Amino acid sequence: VIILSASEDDAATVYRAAAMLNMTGSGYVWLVGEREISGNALRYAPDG
Amino acid sequence: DVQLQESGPGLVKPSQSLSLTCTVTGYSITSDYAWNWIRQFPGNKLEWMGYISYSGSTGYNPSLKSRISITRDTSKNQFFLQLNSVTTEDTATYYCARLYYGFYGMDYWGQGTSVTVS
Amino acid sequence: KIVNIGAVLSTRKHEQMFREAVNQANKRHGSWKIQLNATSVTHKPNAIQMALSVCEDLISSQVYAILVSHPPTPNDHFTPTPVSYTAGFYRIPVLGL
Amino acid sequence: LPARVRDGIAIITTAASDMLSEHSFIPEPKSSCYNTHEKRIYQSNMLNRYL
Amino acid sequence: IVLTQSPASLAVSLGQRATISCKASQSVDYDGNSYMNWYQQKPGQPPKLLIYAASNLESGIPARFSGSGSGTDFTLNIHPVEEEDAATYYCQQGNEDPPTFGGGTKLEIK
Ligand SMILES: *[C@@H]1O[C@H](CO)[C@@H](O)[C@H](O)[C@H]1NC(C)=O
Repeated sequence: VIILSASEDDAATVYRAAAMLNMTGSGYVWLVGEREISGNALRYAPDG
Repeated sequence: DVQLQESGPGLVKPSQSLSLTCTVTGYSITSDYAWNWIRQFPGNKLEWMGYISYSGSTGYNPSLKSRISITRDTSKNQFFLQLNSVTTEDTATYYCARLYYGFYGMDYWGQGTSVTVS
Repeated sequence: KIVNIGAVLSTRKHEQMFREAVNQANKRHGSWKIQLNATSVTHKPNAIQMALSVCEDLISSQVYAILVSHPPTPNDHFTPTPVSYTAGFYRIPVLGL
Repeated sequence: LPARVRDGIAIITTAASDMLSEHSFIPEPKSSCYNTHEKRIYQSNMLNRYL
Repeated sequence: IVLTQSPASLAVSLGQRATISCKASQSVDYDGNSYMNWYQQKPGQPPKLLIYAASNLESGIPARFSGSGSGTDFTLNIHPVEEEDAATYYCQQGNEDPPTFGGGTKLEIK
């Protein structure tokens, strides 16, 4: 479980890295903050 | 209820900056949502130029990296589109459509308006 | 003694809602001698512009509590900075909204 | 206090000379108080590098 | 890249299948979830998003327009076919700059 409420681009880059790699399966769950969920990091968002 | 209103010159001149204008009624431009500018062709071909986000992000085609801009004013809830370095071939239908910022929801498009160049 | 209370707002509709809110809260609480005059200041895009506006018409209005909202362009959040400056220079608190 | 201000101005002169050796250009100040420089921060940040 | 659609002059009756596929330039589908929306437009009104994520239907439409897709090939199907099925269909991707759009498929109910 990871957690960070920061700028959106860092969000987005983490999401891209977890997407290119195997960290969106059943087991890799985490929470997200307020504004990292609206924009590019919402396009790179996982399902869940 | 939120809706969009079009306005523009209607007949642009050669080597003249196209100045489009779109109004949002029922919500705010800075709070949420994003606004795209689309040039539909008569052959049912939507051609999107660029969009502005509520945080001040202008995402447009890389071919238009020096001859396009989107500005706005929050006191009157309005946003302008400036298209520079234009040519004769611009006859199309303008749409100031609205897509939720983050590629989420395509709810309110508008009506758009046809335009020719002469 | 009149208290002029200054509210930093972006559209006109916020100014009229602010001034009706003040009217309703004057009809709610005490109005015999504590009667507040709502004054509304628009957003200029410069912090020294804000300083100058809160100083040329508010600090001679004798403002007891400024009102501040988030900057239009979230690239640098320095709009409330000068106003907290000018409140705090005698240590008057700000109402961040 | 005169010693303090003398040391401060000497440090300022040393920093200015160090910048001039670093980049050899004079960062022009702002045109107006209402004209905030956003992309010119790097012009002054190098100054900070010697402060 | 100009996205390709198929077919373009089909003829679907009332009751049978109305499969309409389209191919993009690369794999639009990623991490299971598709990114190939389906828009149905009627000439005279602005277009509207009818199917989002290529596998989910928005709140307001009954379960008639279904479909799926992966990689390049994304397919939209209609079950059952009604009178309102005849419209203009555009499959569109919005992944990254430049998000090019699809062509145009004309469907007529017999
Ligand atoms: C993720 O797992 C799949 C299935 O085992 C495998 O093919 C793929 O290479 C893995 N990806 C990474 C980045 O390790």
